[PDB]
Amino acid sequence: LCPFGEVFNATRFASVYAWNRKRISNCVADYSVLYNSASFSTFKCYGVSPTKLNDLCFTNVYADSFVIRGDEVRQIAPGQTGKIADYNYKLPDDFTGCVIAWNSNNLDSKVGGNYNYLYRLFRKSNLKPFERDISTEIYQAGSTPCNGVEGFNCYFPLQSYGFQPTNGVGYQPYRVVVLSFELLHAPATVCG
Amino acid sequence: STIEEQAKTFLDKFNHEAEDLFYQSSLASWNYNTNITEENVQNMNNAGDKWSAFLKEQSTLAQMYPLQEIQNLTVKLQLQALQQNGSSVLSEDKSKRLNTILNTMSTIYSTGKVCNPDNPQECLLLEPGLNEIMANSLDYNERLWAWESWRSEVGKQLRPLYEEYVVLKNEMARANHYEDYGDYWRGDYEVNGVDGYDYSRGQLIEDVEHTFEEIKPLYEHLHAYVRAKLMNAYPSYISPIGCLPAHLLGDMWGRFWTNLYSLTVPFGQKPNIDVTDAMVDQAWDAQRIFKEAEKFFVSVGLPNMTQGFWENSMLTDPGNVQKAVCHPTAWDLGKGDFRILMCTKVTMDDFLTAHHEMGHIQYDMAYAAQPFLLRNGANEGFHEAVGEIMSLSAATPKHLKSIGLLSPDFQEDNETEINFLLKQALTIVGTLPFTYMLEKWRWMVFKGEIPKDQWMKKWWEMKREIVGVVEPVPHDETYCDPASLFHVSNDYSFIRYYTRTLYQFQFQEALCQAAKHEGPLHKCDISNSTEAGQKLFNMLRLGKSEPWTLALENVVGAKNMNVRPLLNYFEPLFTWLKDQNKNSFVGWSTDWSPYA
Ligand SMILES: *[C@@H]1O[C@H](CO)[C@@H](O[C@@H]2O[C@H](CO)[C@@H](O)[C@H](O)[C@H]2NC(C)=O)[C@H](O)[C@H]1NC(C)=O
Ligand SMILES: *[C@@H]1O[C@H](CO)[C@@H](O[C@@H]2O[C@H](CO)[C@@H](O)[C@H](O)[C@H]2NC(C)=O)[C@H](O)[C@H]1NC(C)=O
Ligand SMILES: *[C@@H]1O[C@H](CO)[C@@H](O)[C@H](O)[C@H]1NC(C)=O
Ligand SMILES: *[C@@H]1O[C@H](CO)[C@@H](O)[C@H](O)[C@H]1NC(C)=O
Ligand SMILES: *[C@@H]1O[C@H](CO)[C@@H](O)[C@H](O)[C@H]1NC(C)=O
Ligand SMILES: *[C@@H]1O[C@H](CO)[C@@H](O)[C@H](O)[C@H]1NC(C)=O
Ligand SMILES: *[C@@H]1O[C@H](CO)[C@@H](O)[C@H](O)[C@H]1NC(C)=O
Repeated sequence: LCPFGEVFNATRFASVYAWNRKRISNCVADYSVLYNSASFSTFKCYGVSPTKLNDLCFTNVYADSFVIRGDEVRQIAPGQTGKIADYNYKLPDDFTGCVIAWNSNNLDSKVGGNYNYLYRLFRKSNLKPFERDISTEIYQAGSTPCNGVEGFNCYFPLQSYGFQPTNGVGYQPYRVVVLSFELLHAPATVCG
Repeated sequence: STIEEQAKTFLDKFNHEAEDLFYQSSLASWNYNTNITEENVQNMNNAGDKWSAFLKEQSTLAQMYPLQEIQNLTVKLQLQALQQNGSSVLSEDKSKRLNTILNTMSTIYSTGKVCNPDNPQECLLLEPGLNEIMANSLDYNERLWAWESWRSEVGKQLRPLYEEYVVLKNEMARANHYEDYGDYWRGDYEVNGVDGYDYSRGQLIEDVEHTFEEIKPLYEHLHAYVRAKLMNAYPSYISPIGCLPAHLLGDMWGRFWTNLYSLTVPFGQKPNIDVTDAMVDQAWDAQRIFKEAEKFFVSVGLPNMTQGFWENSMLTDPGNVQKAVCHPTAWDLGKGDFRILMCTKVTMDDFLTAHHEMGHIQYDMAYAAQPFLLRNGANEGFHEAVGEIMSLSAATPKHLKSIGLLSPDFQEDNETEINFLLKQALTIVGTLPFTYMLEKWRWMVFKGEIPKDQWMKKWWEMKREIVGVVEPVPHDETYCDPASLFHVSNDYSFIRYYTRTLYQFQFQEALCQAAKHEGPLHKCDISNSTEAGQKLFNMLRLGKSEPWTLALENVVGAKNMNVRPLLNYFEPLFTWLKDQNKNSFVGWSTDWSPYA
């Protein structure tokens, strides 16, 4: 076995501008216990069947984990564009993995606003898929140069999420993880 | 390297920044209206000041963007609303006259006084003291004193104050490149940039006046009939050849004539449509009152309420220490948070208000996909008239018999409908001349072609002409009784109530044709028709992103403010009133007859 509990049931979750990509390898994984949890809300699988992943499997079981607002969970899909999926976490086309999302109202929120999760709002060029871009460099909206001093065209990109406990279901912080499966030249696959 | 792409970057920054600050101000204001403490007034003012100061910084930054090269219309409307300077054009010595005067208006209006001069027994506030003396008593002498208990004890200290208000707010228009402050309120109806859909600011004066020539023949017979059934209680105190006294029209100002229904009932022998006794037999509570309103909306096609609304809003009067006011208002806190703030009761009015206040919520989530600057109604009249078209449908006998409140065997003859329609006529038709006359007086005093000594002689002479009210006592120019009303003292545009009626019946005929109802508009219903729900929801979801004249063409097909589908609602009442007024003196001239 491998500790899926330290990535699914973790107390602290990374933001989407700094999404952690931990490598899971050389382990047996029970994905059938994930099905009958009756707690997820946006369990969608791309490129694989729920039954086909059990008997036949792949190695290279990298997992991605980040925090997404509820109305913009739908951006995390291959071939789907938007704001988060274009500037923060771009999924490649023919993505052979599943997205696992669930509500985090009672723990990823606090009264007065949980301003601990950030996201990139302005970027000079669109992100090529499966890329993390941690940077503090500010945007250039027009033509005048910015020397770090905020102005009318500088527009510091890292804006903070606000997660109040009384927010609507579309604005609820949906705690989401992404599993990526691919079978490249790396040998020694491990199944479930 | 274009200004168009630079504005979209700034509006994307402003939309996320403002909705974080607007939710904090709305949450602080929500707690003030539920749990009143000494610190909660300061807590609401702390968040509201930094939100208002935030708009001061964003308005200055958006000023440097030129408006002559933005071909996109979605961001053009956002930049036009964000660049409204407002109070920033005035100097520091002049900006301090805004918050001092406006807070003085609210405190003066909050003083309830019905203590008799030279007889100081006791007196209560406005709600328990002032409303009972205009809606229940039938004595001419004390109601005339009660008329002078507020227009000579509260409005007398506004004459040097309100005139100071109308000489500096009028100066703001030249600094904001408007004509006058009355023209500033017409900027909500102003539409520019669309070919063939443009609405001039001066077109609103013409269109309101053009629609008033068909309101008048309905109002001629309504005023003629009500002057004959009011002189029965006052035989020798009013002459049935002239107009009506001001202190006999239901309220202190005569805005709503709902309290004249008991005095001027057409046929009181048969029982009225009243199910207040019916709900206490079936043990109705606050939860079941709003639950049937929710299932009414999902039957139309509108989405139902979220789970963060039933356990989050308040319904009854809570606790004993919470002395918060619970006037029925709709709350749009943003970020998916929607609340209703009212004290529920098992009555006719609170059940209809439950349908009425829910409609603003159903309008509020419709434009949730729109940006924050466009997260509003198409104008000031849309957000009020949308919340009232479901009030007309919920009061119908067909909808009342569908749930089971009304008796299963309730016949619908002539007199069972004239009693219902005249109750609707006193609250809808009766408020139209009062709304048009007061806003016409406010537009010219903001224009400035009314001198200081000619305020009252022109205000009273149009009430006698347009509304048709004889002054119960002569008043000189030192009185300031038109400013005593709630909306005029607190800087509220009152034209949104005149266009509320002309919008709430344009939508009613459009939705009834979508539901394919076979019959007149009074018996029509909206529920159990997803075709009518899809017609309404397409215009609700637009918000302010589209011009309001395009919102009419999405429902009624007429780009202008149509007045024809309102007389069709009152055709059963008007034809009976034309036969009832065969011998009565219908149509008043100028009348100084009773109080010369
Ligand atoms: C995360 O924690 C929850 C809560 O303990 C786990 O859910 C439990 O799963 C086991 C295994 O089927 C059940 O026997 C328990 O009854 C479940 N508890 C509840 C409260 O439902 C969940 O399995 C954990 N997930 C991970 C990946 O560790
Ligand atoms: C709107 O639709 C509802 C749903 O059918 C109607 O409720 C039905 O009413 C009849 C008699 O009034 C009952 O026999 C049914 O059992 C009810 N159905 C349900 C599901 O409760 C309602 O009457 C309709 N209203 C109108 C005005 O047509
Ligand atoms: C409600 O108000 C009372 C006093 O007005 C205060 O003691 C109490 O803590 C308040 N409760 C809440 C939930 O704000
Ligand atoms: C304006 O820009 C918005 C950006 O999303 C776009 O959706 C809209 O179609 C544009 N309108 C016009 C008239 O180009
Ligand atoms: C707002 O005030 C500034 C300060 O003078 C001015 O430059 C700007 O033109 C004003 N905006 C409008 C729309 O009048
Ligand atoms: C709203 O309607 C949908 C559609 O049937 C339903 O799934 C949901 O539970 C309803 N929500 C409430 C609060 O009634
Ligand atoms: C309505 O009044 C007319 C005029 O007398 C009468 O003929 C008709 O029967 C009445 N309708 C009902 C339903 O009583």
